[PDB]
Amino acid sequence: GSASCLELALEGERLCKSGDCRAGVSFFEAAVQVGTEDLKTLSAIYSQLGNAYFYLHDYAKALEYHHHDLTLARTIGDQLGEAKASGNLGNTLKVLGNFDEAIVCCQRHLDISRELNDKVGEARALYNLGNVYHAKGKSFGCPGPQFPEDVRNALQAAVDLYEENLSLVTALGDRAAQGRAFGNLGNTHYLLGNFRDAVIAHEQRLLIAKEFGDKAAERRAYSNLGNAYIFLGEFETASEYYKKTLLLARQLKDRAVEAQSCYSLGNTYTLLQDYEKAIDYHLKHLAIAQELKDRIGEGRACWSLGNAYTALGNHDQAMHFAEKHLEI
Amino acid sequence: FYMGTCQDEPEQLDDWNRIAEL
Repeated sequence: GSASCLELALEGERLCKSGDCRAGVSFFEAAVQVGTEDLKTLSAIYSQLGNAYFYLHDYAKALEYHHHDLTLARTIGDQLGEAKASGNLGNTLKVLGNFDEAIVCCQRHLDISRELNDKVGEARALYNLGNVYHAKGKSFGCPGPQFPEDVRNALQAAVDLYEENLSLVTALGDRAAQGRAFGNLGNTHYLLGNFRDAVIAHEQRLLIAKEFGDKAAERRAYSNLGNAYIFLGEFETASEYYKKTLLLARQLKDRAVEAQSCYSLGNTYTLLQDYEKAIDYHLKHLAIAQELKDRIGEGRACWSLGNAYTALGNHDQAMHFAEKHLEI
Repeated sequence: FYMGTCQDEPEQLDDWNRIAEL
């Protein structure tokens, strides 16, 4: 009973860890169906269900399970469990766009972790809280940098939280956590218009990504670095990083990222006046969007091509893609 | 110009040993 509930839960946890959350989830549900009198165990099952559903993009279900975990942690007086549940609720509320409540929940995680002198919990909570402010500021209007004071206020609060997180994970020797904070700090600086600061942080993220052999993180960092250099007016440097993202996108067989690399390269070459290089990268993007059935990107390819040919002289091909742009 | 999704850090879950540590 209590024993086989635990046995099912362990198997659920094994499966999620190995990348099979679909299968692990239903072992968690079976565990709940069998049930147990150990409320610490039951709480942890609910939390792992919330985590599994979050990773499966069922945020509504994730929220409900974290809420049960939180409440149960309170009934038994488990402060550590209460703090972790509050952190998980906050991360979920953030994805759902409940930024105000996300802040409260993540602050609770932080406050309890400090009350208990749990430094690992404290660092996580600072990262999470930074993420909420980051997402909040990022949610305004047009994406990218430039509008309402609250945008800047939220992003600046995220910078302060990431900097404090980074200070703490350095003292803990947590390299992976440093990479994560550097990454998010860099994008936070980017959105604030602090482009030189974005570059410094993304370079650190890059270094740590290479250290772990984390190819996805490496790709992100190059892409983010390219973006920052575009806004610095250093277009040659951007093409370099955009090219490095392109290499890894191909090596990792990630077609969508492969397509975007080509489009941003086409635009960097447009800003560098090399219109022939622009066309080449645009048609490789156009083809890839036709492959992935992405109609929105397919439209952008046509419009960009028309503009480049116009600065070259080719009036005939400029009209050809304009008629293809109207169709989509 | 359009640059795609900003490429933020994916969400991080370091807690798949909880039940096993209980």
